[PDB]
Amino acid sequence: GAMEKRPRTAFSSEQLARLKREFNENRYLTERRRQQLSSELGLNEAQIKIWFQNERAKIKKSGS
Repeated sequence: GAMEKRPRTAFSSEQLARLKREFNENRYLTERRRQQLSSELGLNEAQIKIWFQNERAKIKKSGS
């Protein structure tokens, strides 16, 4: 069943582990950079763009 009562990312702990280390250093990406992560964890550009779009939108504090 494709229905769920909580938001949930269709990704692995092995695969979010290296994604966390690029999100912590820059909050965005460029076309030239998308293709590096896409070759190094085997995802499409659509999936990477969206992942970096919505990780911003969960984290509303960054100023102290």
